[PDB]
Amino acid sequence: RPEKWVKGVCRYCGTGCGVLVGVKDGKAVAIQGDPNNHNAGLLCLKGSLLIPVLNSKERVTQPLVRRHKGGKLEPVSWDEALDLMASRFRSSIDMYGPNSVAWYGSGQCLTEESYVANKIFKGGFGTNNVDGNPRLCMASAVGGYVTSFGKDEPMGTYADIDQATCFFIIGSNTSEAHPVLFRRIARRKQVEPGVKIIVADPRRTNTSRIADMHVAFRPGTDLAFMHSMAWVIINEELDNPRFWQRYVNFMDAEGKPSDFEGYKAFLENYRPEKVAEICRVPVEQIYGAARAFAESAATMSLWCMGINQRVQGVFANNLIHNLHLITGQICRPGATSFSLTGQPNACGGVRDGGALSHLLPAGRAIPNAKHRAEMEKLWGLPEGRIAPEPGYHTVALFEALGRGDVKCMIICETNPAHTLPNLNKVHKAMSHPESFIVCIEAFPDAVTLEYADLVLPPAFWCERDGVYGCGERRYSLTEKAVDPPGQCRPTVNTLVEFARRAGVDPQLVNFRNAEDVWNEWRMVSKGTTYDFWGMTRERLRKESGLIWPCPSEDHPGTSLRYVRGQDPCVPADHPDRFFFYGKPDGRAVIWMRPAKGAAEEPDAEYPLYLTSMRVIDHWHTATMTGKVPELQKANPIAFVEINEEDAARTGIKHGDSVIVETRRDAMELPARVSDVCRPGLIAVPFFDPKKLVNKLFLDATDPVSREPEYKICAARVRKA
Ligand SMILES: Nc1nc2c(c(=O)[nH]1)N[C@H]1C(S)=C(S)[C@@H](COP(=O)(O)OP(=O)(O)OC[C@H]3O[C@@H](n4cnc5c(=O)[nH]c(N)nc54)[C@H](O)[C@@H]3O)O[C@H]1N2
Ligand SMILES: Nc1nc2c(c(=O)[nH]1)N[C@H]1C(S)=C(S)[C@@H](COP(=O)(O)OP(=O)(O)OC[C@H]3O[C@@H](n4cnc5c(=O)[nH]c(N)nc54)[C@H](O)[C@@H]3O)O[C@H]1N2
Ligand code: SF4
Ligand SMILES: O=N[O-]
Ligand SMILES: [Mo]
Repeated sequence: RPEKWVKGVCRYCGTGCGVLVGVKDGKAVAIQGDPNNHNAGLLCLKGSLLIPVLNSKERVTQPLVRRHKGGKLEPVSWDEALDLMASRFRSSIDMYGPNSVAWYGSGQCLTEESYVANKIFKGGFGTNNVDGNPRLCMASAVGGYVTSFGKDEPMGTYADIDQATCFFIIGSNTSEAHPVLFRRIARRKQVEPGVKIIVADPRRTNTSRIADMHVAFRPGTDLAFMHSMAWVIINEELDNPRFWQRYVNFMDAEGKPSDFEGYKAFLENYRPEKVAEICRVPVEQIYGAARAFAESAATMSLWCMGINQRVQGVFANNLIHNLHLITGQICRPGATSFSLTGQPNACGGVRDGGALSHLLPAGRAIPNAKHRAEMEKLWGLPEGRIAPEPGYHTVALFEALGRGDVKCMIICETNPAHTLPNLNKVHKAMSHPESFIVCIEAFPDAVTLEYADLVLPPAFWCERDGVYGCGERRYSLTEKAVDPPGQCRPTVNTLVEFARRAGVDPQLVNFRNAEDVWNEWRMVSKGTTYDFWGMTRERLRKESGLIWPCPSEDHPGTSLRYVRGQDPCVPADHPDRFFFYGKPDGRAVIWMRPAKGAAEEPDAEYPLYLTSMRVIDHWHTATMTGKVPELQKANPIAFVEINEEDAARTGIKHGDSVIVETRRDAMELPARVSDVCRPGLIAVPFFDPKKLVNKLFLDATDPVSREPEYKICAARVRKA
């Protein structure tokens, strides 16, 4: 049937599988995996069933206004809408200044979209109030990498999976969250059965079903566990002194310079027999974890939300790196510290392009006077135009919306009224009578649209062109396969017309399409350690993604960052084979972080840990996966997971209707009793819009990354 195959990227997870979308007569009819991308032709079922979502008629295809708060959404023209948008933002600014205005974006936006909004607000309007949902996700992985290595992003690649002989998979349901990457790990263990897999997770998930050891520790005690692993490694003389002596520095519990002995002495508080009681695991689990890690030829750590969605999130990341730094399981094939990114483009679009409140493009920081000036030069701005202090991070943002400090917001390609924590607070805030909320949303069933005053019809996925950078440093292009339905426009063009109508200088948004913003972004990255100037449209069009740094058109891309002769940011004549160039002395850092717990720990009143999690069939709020009937049959509705032992003595049977209750709300859900949750933990999924679980969660944040702790709060269960 297809007359034509069009190269692109899977719309869903940060595995970043390349696709070929097959079209006939301007209509998509088939999809398959791109044989030349890292995924080597393969897709998971969500991926293979993207054509029904592309072809869905349940779309926002014309602009919409709500004339009054609580009113009905009515058709409006593009010009009226665009004029309503420009004048509201413009004059909010005229009245209250730049900071009364905000951008809430997404790691699902095209890099070019995020790049342009980041420039309108930070260079156009003079506010740093630009954030987005990677704050809710990767913020802790950004703090971990920066503090340990001085730069963001992994130093290795997905190819490293094919060469690890040990996998330490922690706070990660890879099976369900990163399905085609879970298959590469499983394929590795199968080509080489001597490969060891440690899954460190309070829940017993399908990821543990390929594991040699499933460590089901008490929620919040993984920092103690990983300090204990370090103790075992140094105790049994399994460290790499040649490496940590030449390439590592040590910072004690009070954050002061230290040394190996200082490290040894701090770790003495983390003896296996002590920590086993704390973690609630058998003591031999620490020794065997530690041993598999240090003793193996090449060890890869992989982690996701169980580590990051924590108030001790950045410290938890530093602890995985402490493990690689102490053993030298880094900077060589198969051995690496590898944070899993969840979204298709948290990495390229918003992390790398600094579309967060405290950051500037391509490794730059807003408090750094020199960076500001060097962005002002590159964007052709007045001096002092970029504000010196960071805008609102996401929790602070929506607190300000409620206070009325932020009066205008664009919410783009995210669903904050379903996915922000402590939703009774958030809903309150989003219903401020004097807020003007603009939503750019493809799907009319997004629960956020209920708060929207203006709704814009956006071109969806491969209805336009753009770049996604996935978790591997690979930036891949999606070309346009089909026309947008109705009056849907690409968000890049929408953002330029808005900017212009709002008096933004025409030089600032001098883009006719995404290719032009790409060429400008290529320049903003040139000479930095993200340098991807060689990644021209022409070769993104032909290659199946390039991996950065990629500094010239004859550069292949970079696999091993910080390795001499591999990474172009390491000078060929550098005295040393590694160079952790994000730190002033080229050494990476071990941090001796105090192990603590959740912001809301269980107690007599609320004796249970409660967690939230991914299920395989659904993507977040289900506005997309919910349109594929195949993906409903297994998981149509929300449920609560309960431990067998816990349920056996609370008198709860399987499929009993139970009430889950925290300090913030109470919710009725069908119970699902099994060994999946360790004794003392319950778990809810967050896809069902009729069961808004983030009503139950606290929104306490990590004080460095400002990532919320969606992963732990205290709860109790009673039969309904
Ligand atoms: N099917 C599907 N896949 C997706 C997504 C989706 O919506 N659907 N979304 C994507 C995105 S944006 C993301 S962020 C990723 C997330 O992917 P994952 O992080 O792998 O998915 P979660 O179930 O949130 O994983 C959290 C895991 O952490 C565990 N956990 C709970 N408490 C603790 C703790 O104290 N310590 C540790 N170590 N672990 C703990 C939970 O048991 C759970 O298995 O998935 C991506 N892929
Ligand atoms: N309790 C709990 N809450 C969580 C998490 C958790 O683990 N537990 N995870 C957090 C994490 S890690 C993440 S990443 C967030 C994700 O949370 P969200 O980003 O809020 O969830 P999505 O469903 O990805 O939202 C994407 C929205 O974009 C719309 N959309 C799709 N295509 C287009 C397009 O082309 N243009 C536009 N303009 N819009 C489009 C979709 O219909 C959808 O409403 O949720 C967070 N919330
Ligand atoms: S693993 Fe992720 S990127 Fe790959 S096909 Fe499945 S949902 Fe898409
Ligand atoms: O798949 N979100 O629960
Ligand atoms: Mo995420």
